[PDB]
Amino acid sequence: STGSATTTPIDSLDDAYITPVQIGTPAQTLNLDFDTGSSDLWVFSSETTASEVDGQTIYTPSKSTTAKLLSGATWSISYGDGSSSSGDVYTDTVSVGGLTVTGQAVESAKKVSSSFTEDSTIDGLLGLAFSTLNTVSPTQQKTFFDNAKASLDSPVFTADLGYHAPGTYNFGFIDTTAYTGSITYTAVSTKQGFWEWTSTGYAVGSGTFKSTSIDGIADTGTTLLYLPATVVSAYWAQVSGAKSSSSVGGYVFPCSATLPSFTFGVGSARIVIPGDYIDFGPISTGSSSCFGGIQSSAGIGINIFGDVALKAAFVVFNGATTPTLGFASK
Repeated sequence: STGSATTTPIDSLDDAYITPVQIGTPAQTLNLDFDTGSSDLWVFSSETTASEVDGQTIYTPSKSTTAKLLSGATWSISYGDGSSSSGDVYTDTVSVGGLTVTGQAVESAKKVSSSFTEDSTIDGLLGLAFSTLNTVSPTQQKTFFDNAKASLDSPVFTADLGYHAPGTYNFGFIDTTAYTGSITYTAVSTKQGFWEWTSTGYAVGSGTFKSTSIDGIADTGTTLLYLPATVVSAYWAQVSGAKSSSSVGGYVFPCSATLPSFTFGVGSARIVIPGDYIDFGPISTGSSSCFGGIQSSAGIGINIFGDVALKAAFVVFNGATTPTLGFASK
């Protein structure tokens, strides 16, 4: 089997991407944030505290003939941005782009933090990291990908995120028309439960490539590119007037600037992030200070190849017995 679904930016900045997901019978379609950095499929629901729902579409398990309470199971998750959610668990039928999993754990939110309430466009998350990170207790549950894997034509999914435009998540096949040149594959460590890999270096603009190992995670659920302070300083040093602002929470730059590109290495291959992808706009409405899309990972504890980086590539998440990651230009 295979599946193919379009993923759409939630706003003009590409702050996140939503993908429609069918849950239950008859189908209830929710727009979920596909997150390769976590491993829970959770939704706003009829059980979510009413004051914490503000415009989201909810899953109502009592209206699904295939929903079953997973007795005794609870979940609770906290994300790198400080947001969180928790609740109980149903199993139900879940389909993405024509690919159907029966008995998928659908984690129903009883509580969500303010960041989730305040974002009307995201109805929940669909985790695509390794199932070892799944938070369901006392019996850990499998991700949608893990459940689908054996049935897929090939045990892979691909992320093709757009810049200010829709893109695609495919399951079970590699669309050879979706990228240019060749896909370069690179080793993955699953020891922390992430799609963790080592970039071979970077360049800023038309500058020379610096060969240096940068361990990090491919994370579709993180907006920005978080890299070591040395790397980030070298980037922003090429933008007149750019500075790290403790008050704003990162590097800012004059909105009048033209940003240089940023290149990262995948083996001997190179992925080029155009400068415009690094512009996240005014820090506040009407400001001439703009927020940068490359930020320091110092104090996160890990480097994160988030959407800023991934949307410059066609990315293969290869879930073979020994997982790997592939990157192509597009």
